[PDB]
Amino acid sequence: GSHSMRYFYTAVSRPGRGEPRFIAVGYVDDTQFVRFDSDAASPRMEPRAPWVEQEGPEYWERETRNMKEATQNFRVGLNTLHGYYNQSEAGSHTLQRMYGCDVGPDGRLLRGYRQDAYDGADYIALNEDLRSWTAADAAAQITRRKREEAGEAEQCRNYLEGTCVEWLLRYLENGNETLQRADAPKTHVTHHPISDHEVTLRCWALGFYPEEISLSWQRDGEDVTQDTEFVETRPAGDRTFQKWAAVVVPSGEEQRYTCHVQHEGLAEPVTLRW
Amino acid sequence: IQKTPQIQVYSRHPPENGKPNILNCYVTQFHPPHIEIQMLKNGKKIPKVEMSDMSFSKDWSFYILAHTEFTPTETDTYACRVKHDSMAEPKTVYWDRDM
Amino acid sequence: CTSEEMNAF
Repeated sequence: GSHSMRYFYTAVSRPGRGEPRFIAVGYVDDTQFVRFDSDAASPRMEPRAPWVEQEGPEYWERETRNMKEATQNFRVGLNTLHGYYNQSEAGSHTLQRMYGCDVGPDGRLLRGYRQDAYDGADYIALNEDLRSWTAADAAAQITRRKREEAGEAEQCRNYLEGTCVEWLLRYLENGNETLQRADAPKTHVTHHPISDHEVTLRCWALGFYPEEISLSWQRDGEDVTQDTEFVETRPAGDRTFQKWAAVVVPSGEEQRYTCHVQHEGLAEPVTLRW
Repeated sequence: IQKTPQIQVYSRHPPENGKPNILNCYVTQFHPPHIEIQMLKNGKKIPKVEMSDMSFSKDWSFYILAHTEFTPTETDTYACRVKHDSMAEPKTVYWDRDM
Repeated sequence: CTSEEMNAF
C-alpha cells in the first residue's frame, strides 16, 4: 500500500559532563534500518536491517560523514537557542528533528516533512508546501528569518522530493520480502481467576507486523470497551509486536464474551473465546 | 517540562519454566532523553543487557527497549529498574508472566 | 539516505 521513510535526530546537552550527545535513527515504515550514536567508541552510521547491509563502502562513509556534521550542527543549535531563551547554565536541553517522506501506492510523493523540537515541544517546522516555516514562538521566528535568508527551504524540498523518495523506493525494493509483507497476529485467550466470583479474561495478539492493530471485547455480541484494560502495543524485539486487552467477568459467564481482532495480516477479522 | 517514563516488562515469547527466552523492558513517554535502565534477577543487576537505540514519537517523547536472555523458573524473580530525572526514586517494575 | 543540507538556527 502506502509507505514512509523517517529520520529521527536527537541532541541532548549534559553541562558539566561533556559535549552534547547526538543520536540518529532511520525508519522505513515500522522498521528501523539505520542508527548512529555520538557516544559510540567509534561513531558510525550502522545498519539495523539486512536489506541495507548490501550498501557499499561509499554509502556508509557518506552517512557517517553526515552524522558527524549533524552532531556539530545540533550542538550549535542547542547553544544558539539556549541564548535565545536566556536560560540558566543549569541543566540539560534537547534539540530533536524528524524528517522524511510519504509515498502513495503509486510510488509518488504524498507529503514531505521536516520539523524541529526544543526541550520536547514544537519549535519550527517546514510547512506541507515545503516552502514556508511555522515558528512556534518568538525564538523560532528568529530561526525562521535565518532559514529564509539562507534558502534552507529550497534545499530541504530538493531532498524531500527527489533523494528521499528515490531511496525510499530503493529500500522498499531491496527489502521487499519483509517491508511489503504483513505478518498476522497469533492470538489466544488466557484465564485468570481473581476470586470465586470474578475472573480476568486476557486476549493476546503476538508476533504481528506492522504495529497498527485492533483488539476488543464483546458481551453476547455487543461491545463494551469502557470496561477494557489495554496495554500499549509493545515491540517483541524481533521486529514484530505484541498487545493484550483484558476484561474482568463474572465466574460462569465466560461464554458470553468474545475477543475480536483486526489486523492487516488477517484475511478476515478473527473472533476468539475462552 | 519533564515527562515520567512508562514501563512494560514482558518476555518475547510465552513463558515456559526452564525454556530459554528473552526478557524485555519497554520504556516510553519520558523526557529528557537522559535515562538509566538496569534489569534485575532476584534483585541483582544483570551483566549483559542489550539496549536498542533511543527513538521518539509524534509527541516528541522518547522510548527505548532493553532486553536480555533469561530462563524463567517457578521461583526466580525479574524486574526492570529505571532511573530518570523526572522521578526522585528509581522506579522498579517486576515482570508478571501473565502480562 | 540522510540529508546533507546546511543547517541554520
